[PDB]
Amino acid sequence: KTVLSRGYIDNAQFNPLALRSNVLLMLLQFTLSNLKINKSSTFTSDVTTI
Amino acid sequence: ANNLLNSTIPISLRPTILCPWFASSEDLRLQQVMHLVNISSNTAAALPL
Amino acid sequence: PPNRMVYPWPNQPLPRLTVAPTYDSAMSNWISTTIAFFIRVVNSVNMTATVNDLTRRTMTGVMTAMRQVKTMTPFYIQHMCPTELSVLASVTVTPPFQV
Amino acid sequence: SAVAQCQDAGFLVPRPLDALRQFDVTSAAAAEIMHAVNDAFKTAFDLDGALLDGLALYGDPRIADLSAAYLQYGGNVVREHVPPGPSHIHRTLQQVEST
Amino acid sequence: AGPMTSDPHSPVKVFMALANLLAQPEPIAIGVPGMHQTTPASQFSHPGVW
Amino acid sequence: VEALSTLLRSVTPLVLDPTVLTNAITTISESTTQTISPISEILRLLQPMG
Amino acid sequence: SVAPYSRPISGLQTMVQHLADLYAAGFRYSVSDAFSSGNKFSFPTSTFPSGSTATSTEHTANNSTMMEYFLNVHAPSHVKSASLKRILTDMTIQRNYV
Amino acid sequence: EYSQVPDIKDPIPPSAWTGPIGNVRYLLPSVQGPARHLYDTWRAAARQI
Amino acid sequence: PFTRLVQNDVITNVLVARVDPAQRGDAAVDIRATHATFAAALPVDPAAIV
Amino acid sequence: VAMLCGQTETNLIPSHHYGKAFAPLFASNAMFTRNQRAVITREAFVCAR
Repeated sequence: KTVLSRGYIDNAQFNPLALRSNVLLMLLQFTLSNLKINKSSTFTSDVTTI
Repeated sequence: ANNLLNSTIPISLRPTILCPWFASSEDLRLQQVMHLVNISSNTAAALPL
Repeated sequence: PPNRMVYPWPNQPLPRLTVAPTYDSAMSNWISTTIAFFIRVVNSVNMTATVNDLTRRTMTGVMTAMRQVKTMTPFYIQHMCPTELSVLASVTVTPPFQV
Repeated sequence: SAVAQCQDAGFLVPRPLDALRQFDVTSAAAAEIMHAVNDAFKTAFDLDGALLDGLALYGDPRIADLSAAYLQYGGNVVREHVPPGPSHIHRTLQQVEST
Repeated sequence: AGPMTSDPHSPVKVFMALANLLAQPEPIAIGVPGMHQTTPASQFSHPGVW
Repeated sequence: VEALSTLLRSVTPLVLDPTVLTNAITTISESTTQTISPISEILRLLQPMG
Repeated sequence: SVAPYSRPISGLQTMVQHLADLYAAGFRYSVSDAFSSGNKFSFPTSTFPSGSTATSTEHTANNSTMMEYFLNVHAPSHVKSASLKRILTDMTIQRNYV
Repeated sequence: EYSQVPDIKDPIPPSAWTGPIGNVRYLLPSVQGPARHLYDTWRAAARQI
Repeated sequence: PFTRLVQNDVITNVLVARVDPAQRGDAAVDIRATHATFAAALPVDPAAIV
Repeated sequence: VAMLCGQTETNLIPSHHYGKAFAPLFASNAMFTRNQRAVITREAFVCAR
């Protein structure tokens, strides 16, 4: 319900006619939320039987 | 600085540096144009500059 | 003729509301050409008695701004208004009177 | 890219999601989309000043494009274009959409 | 002070400034109709009026 | 004419809003004692008629 | 609302910040009339001080501004007499009003 | 004398202002009328100052 | 560019466009009708310059 | 002004909007009464002539 939905459809519904835009915007947020750097961390040997 | 304040760097290992501080002219050209779009084209824009 | 109505502008069926019909309408053409004409008017040499360079650019900026802004009115006239007139004429107590 | 994909064959962008329905293509929808993207970037990177604003000044992002020029009294024009450079996120987004 | 400004019309404005004072003894021709040698020099702000 | 006009206004989907137009124009003009006669008509145009 | 922040402002603007605060709060006067008997008190008001010529500048500026707008904009858009419009136009404060 | 307050026949609506700048609010461009004229005049003078 | 006394080269306008005129079909129109214009001027004093 | 400011709604479906707006218009009977009055006008005219 990112766009074209607020004052137009009920809370329980979704707008089937504006699906492509809303899907696209959702994926955009997905993309932005992952713009990070995979920093390293402490490695250790495993002294257990496993 | 028109070659004033000449300076240089030491010569030694610098392992893991990262200085993301630069961009192409097209980026600068684009930003400059964008900057010109977000102003009132009357004197109000020019005066601060 | 019976069951017919005349209209000052050209009219066409209602298309998809995409970009091309937004700006190709006859009314939009009338606006674009007109403002284009007055622009070369205000920039004519004769206006110098009142219009300095700063004013000349200022007036020019106003006109081009008026020309550039989007408006759906021309589209409504050319593709939607005739539909509304047609249906309304069928229910108003006084039928249309036209020449 | 986002505004184009919601349109039908706008500009020259790839359209992986074209199977999905999108009925409304009005300029109002485009403006809302552009605002959404503009807010998203401002939030993600914590920007402060105006960014990507003013493009909706005339209220139709569907044909937004940048260009600058100057004119001489002799009738000569320059008409410098300012196309964007290559981008990484845009290419990344295509892979996400395809996936 | 003429050259110090960026106005393209400044030279003509400078030239007409003197021409106004000499309209009596030394007349010259002004191209566009409706403009005279005694017109305020600051009005010459159009390439077509040189 | 009045009745027909009222019906049209009551039935059309068109919306008249002089907001974007005002914003665009105001980026150029300014209501000051200088540069007022050149723009007086524009101010009359943008004046809220109700 | 989406990108609030804080930025520096020049001293002039700081003066305005306080000046607006004072004006919004309204002037707080204290009366101590001697002719009456034991009745001093204080009460605020929005009335501008206007105690000497230092106030004439502000009022004269606003006076001129409103008059100019009335002549050039409001009156032509609102008056009825065509003759009045004809004469009301071609009129400006710098040569018609003091 | 000071018990009088002016009576405004068309007050500026609250929606005609921007967000606050700590104490003050700027006037929205879309607003016209005499207030707009007054705002521009003082603003222009402030710029010159 | 700084032009100098060349009448045909006097730069009358500096322009910028927010939209592609080709989409609007304005491809053949006067440039001034399609691009916004800058308009700003500063009245300097000769005496200080001298 | 009306020519230049032509905003439209966001979720505009012409079929839905028109049908919704036109439906009340056909609840009237004025269309028929008009016909009846015209008929009476004819008979009155002919007899009067």
